[PDB]
Amino acid sequence: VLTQSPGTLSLSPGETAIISCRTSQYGSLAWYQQRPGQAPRLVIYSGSTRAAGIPDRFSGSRWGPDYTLTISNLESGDFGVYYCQQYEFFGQGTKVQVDIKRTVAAPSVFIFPPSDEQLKSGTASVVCLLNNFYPREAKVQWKVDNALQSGNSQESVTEQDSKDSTYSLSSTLTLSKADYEKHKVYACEVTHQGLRSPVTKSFNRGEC
Amino acid sequence: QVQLVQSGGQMKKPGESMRISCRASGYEFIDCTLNWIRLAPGKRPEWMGWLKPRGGAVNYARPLQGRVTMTRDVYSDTAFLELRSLTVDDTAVYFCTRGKNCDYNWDFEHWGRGTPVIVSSPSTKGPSVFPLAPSSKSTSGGTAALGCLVKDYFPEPVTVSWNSGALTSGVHTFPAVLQSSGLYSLSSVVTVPSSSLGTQTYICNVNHKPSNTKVDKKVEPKSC
Amino acid sequence: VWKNAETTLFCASDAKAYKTEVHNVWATHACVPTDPNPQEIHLENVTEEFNVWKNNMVEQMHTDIISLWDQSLKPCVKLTGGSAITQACPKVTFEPIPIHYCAPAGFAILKCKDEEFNGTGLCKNVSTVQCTHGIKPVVSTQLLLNGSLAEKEIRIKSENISDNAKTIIVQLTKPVLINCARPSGDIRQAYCVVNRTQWNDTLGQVAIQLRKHWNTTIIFNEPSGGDLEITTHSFNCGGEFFYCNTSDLFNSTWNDNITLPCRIKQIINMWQRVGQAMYAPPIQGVIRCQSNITGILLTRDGGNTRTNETFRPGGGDMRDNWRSELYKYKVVKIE
Ligand SMILES: *[C@@H]1O[C@H](CO)[C@@H](O)[C@H](O)[C@H]1NC(C)=O
Ligand SMILES: *[C@@H]1O[C@H](CO)[C@@H](O)[C@H](O)[C@H]1NC(C)=O
Ligand SMILES: *[C@@H]1O[C@H](CO)[C@@H](O)[C@H](O)[C@H]1NC(C)=O
Ligand SMILES: *[C@@H]1O[C@H](CO)[C@@H](O)[C@H](O)[C@H]1NC(C)=O
Ligand SMILES: *[C@@H]1O[C@H](CO)[C@@H](O)[C@H](O)[C@H]1NC(C)=O
Ligand SMILES: *[C@@H]1O[C@H](CO)[C@@H](O)[C@H](O)[C@H]1NC(C)=O
Ligand SMILES: *[C@@H]1O[C@H](CO)[C@@H](O)[C@H](O)[C@H]1NC(C)=O
Ligand SMILES: *[C@@H]1O[C@H](CO)[C@@H](O)[C@H](O)[C@H]1NC(C)=O
Ligand SMILES: *[C@@H]1O[C@H](CO)[C@@H](O)[C@H](O)[C@H]1NC(C)=O
Ligand SMILES: *[C@@H]1O[C@H](CO)[C@@H](O)[C@H](O)[C@H]1NC(C)=O
Ligand SMILES: *[C@@H]1O[C@H](CO)[C@@H](O)[C@H](O)[C@H]1NC(C)=O
Ligand SMILES: *[C@@H]1O[C@H](CO)[C@@H](O)[C@H](O)[C@H]1NC(C)=O
Ligand code: NA
Ligand code: NA
Ligand code: NA
Repeated sequence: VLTQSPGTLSLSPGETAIISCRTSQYGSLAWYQQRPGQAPRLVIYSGSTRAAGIPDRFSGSRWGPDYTLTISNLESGDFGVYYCQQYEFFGQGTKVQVDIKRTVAAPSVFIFPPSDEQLKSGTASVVCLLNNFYPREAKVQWKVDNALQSGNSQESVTEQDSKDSTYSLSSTLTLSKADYEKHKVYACEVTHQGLRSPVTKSFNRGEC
Repeated sequence: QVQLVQSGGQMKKPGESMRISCRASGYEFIDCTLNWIRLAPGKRPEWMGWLKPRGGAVNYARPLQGRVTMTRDVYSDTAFLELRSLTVDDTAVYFCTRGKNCDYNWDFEHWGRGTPVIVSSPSTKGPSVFPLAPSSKSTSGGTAALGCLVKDYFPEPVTVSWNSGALTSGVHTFPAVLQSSGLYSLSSVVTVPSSSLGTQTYICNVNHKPSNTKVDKKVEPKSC
Repeated sequence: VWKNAETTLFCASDAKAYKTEVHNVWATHACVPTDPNPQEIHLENVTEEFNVWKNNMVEQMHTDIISLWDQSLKPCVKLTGGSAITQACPKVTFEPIPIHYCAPAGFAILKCKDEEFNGTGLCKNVSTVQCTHGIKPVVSTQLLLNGSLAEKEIRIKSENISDNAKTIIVQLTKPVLINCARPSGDIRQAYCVVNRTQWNDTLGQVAIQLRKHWNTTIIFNEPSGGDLEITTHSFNCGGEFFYCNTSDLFNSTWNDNITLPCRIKQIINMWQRVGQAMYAPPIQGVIRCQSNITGILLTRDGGNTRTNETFRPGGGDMRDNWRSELYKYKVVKIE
């Protein structure tokens, strides 16, 4: 019904956060802010109408089905989860989190096939590791026999490193042992600003 | 000054039912619609229903019809929410909200502090720990990656150190993730000199205290 | 030329001064005699904005009819918060009569003639009158009674049909007769009886209209909660307050007599305002009153678990009752 994006923004105070919502439905749309350990706060309603006590820095807009919340001169108070809302429906939320500006770092990519131990219990987990990259924006696609996957993968990211200010990320393709036996080529395609070209790490089943 | 005040947080167990309250101040109680919203980290906020204190009319979110009940004490300007047959998936912070003006319900300018409810299970389950082994080809020029897949445990959390604390530099332990199974999954990796693989033992130490479980998995390469 | 104006209206009715019935008594002193020959002039090439949901006439009718009830009904006890007033409990004669609402010197009332008017928007066909039609100030829940009918087909009205918190007002084109009485045994059990085929047919044609807004399987269902005044079809028959279970009216999916059980209650929640009142036990003898059902008040379920949409009989804010009857009208000052 209401699809919000991106999932996470990584910014510093002074920068601009652009959050979006896609809706096919008719209905006044509103934006809420939620700071850590506090009740959500109405920020925009009726698409672009600033709520009381809300600075000009906060600005809503609409282009066809796409609504946008723009926060201009970011301040520590502004960080948290933002949600769009239309009648009784909400977006998944966009997390805008404090980030430390650093030189671009390309991820080194590693893929790990299912351990034999596991396959002996009817489930196959393929794992892709993107290590020590920056900025956080990164894209990981799974391909099985070259076909795009959907739904059967989960991701997980570490916080910014206190030492090198890099992010690390894991993607895990969970398949039944059945499906795992049907296909030969497993691969994760990674894209990131620090990569001249998209990188692919792959392997053939039963063939290290 | 429209102010909504909610009851204190609660701890519950699967099967139990909960009742929270919400007292409205600074306006005509019967003249404005009321709402119950719950928020849980990582979950889409969920509207549970609205209550019109006038005659106590209601409208429950379809996925909740049967389980939820919303009432009110018109002499005490207090709204009540009851949710029964609690599962772990009912863990959230519950809020009551009102519109900015009575002519429109959905622009929630007013929220209570929110009542946090935690639903804890007596059930536990230790993780299966699978090696994520370096293979490919020395992994790279000189850097190798390896880890453990700590799968299907519950509830949270799990500890994972390497060689019992000896190895910390280069270690990344990822946020646990919930699966459709209802069980959690977690990965932990480390980078190391690809040359040392043949001579350096790597062990990961997984502790799931809820099931008092200790697993030490040696992750060795792929000597084909 | 004129501008949209807000002013006080006056009421007119054909009440009898010798009659002891409460609606008559009130209209005798709070209203003026009706003009037997109401004027209505059509206006050419004219167009006007109407919006019943922002129409001050509704608020005015509501306040009058709160006034009529407060001055007419005589509860033995009147509870509000703490400490309740006791009074004499004389039985009362109760049957609403038509009130008309009229514009005073300087103003006028515009009537929307557009066949397919929804309550909000531009009217192209607009005439001018000095008094609304005669409206029976019937207070009831779930079913609108003794009201006016849609001309050609059932009409659906809402302040915002997509807003699940906005009551949906349904207006019938053909009235369904409902007949309630307590035979002359438990002296509080009554029964209402509507023709099953006639009612089932009606519900199907409402389904047809509800699609258009939602092209799916339409479900009618019982109310999900609330005071008994809301969860039952509640209405006053000859001084006694009826509460009738409508389970058999609203329980069907779209893609012999019906016999509704009622209780007569001595203890009711006031609709005028927050409070409860207590009344004497039922007058003996045959208590009857049959009515035309001319409309229904509905609420759609929120959430998204399409396939289907579910509707339950609503009400409680009597302003919806007045709205179903005053939506064609609008007041204006004459500059
Ligand atoms: C009203 O205007 C229309 C054209 O818009 C015209 O056809 C009609 O004759 C007009 N009525 C008069 C003459 O007042
Ligand atoms: C009339 O009512 C419908 C709903 O029945 C609404 O969608 C529409 O906006 C209204 N038509 C107008 C504004 O002329
Ligand atoms: C106005 O409506 C009436 C019926 O309600 C109709 O007889 C007449 O032709 C209409 N006039 C216009 C403006 O079309
Ligand atoms: C019921 O309906 C008929 C029209 O079919 C009408 O003439 C009659 O007066 C109505 N009765 C009441 C009580 O309004
Ligand atoms: C219904 O809501 C819309 C906004 O979603 C508003 O523009 C419109 O005025 C409302 N309907 C009316 C005219 O009462
Ligand atoms: C009501 O009408 C529908 C068709 O319009 C029919 O399927 C159903 O049998 C009818 N119900 C009764 C009880 O007559
Ligand atoms: C509604 O949808 C049904 C099939 O889903 C179709 O038969 C019908 O034409 C639709 N009605 C309209 C006019 O949109
Ligand atoms: C109405 O009667 C039905 C049984 O037909 C019952 O399930 C429901 O609880 C009753 N509700 C009221 C308002 O009395
Ligand atoms: C509800 O409706 C179904 C048919 O639509 C019927 O089988 C059932 O008996 C009804 N339930 C009640 C409360 O009578
Ligand atoms: C209900 O009305 C229909 C005519 O519309 C008629 O055939 C039937 O006899 C009526 N049912 C009863 C039991 O009166
Ligand atoms: C509807 O009108 C009839 C005829 O006057 C009357 O007997 C009956 O009481 C009315 N219904 C209600 C609920 O007032
Ligand atoms: C709509 O959902 C109900 C359950 O709430 C189900 O029984 C019914 O079959 C559904 N309607 C259709 C036509 O899919
Ligand atoms: Na909205
Ligand atoms: Na009389
Ligand atoms: Na009295």
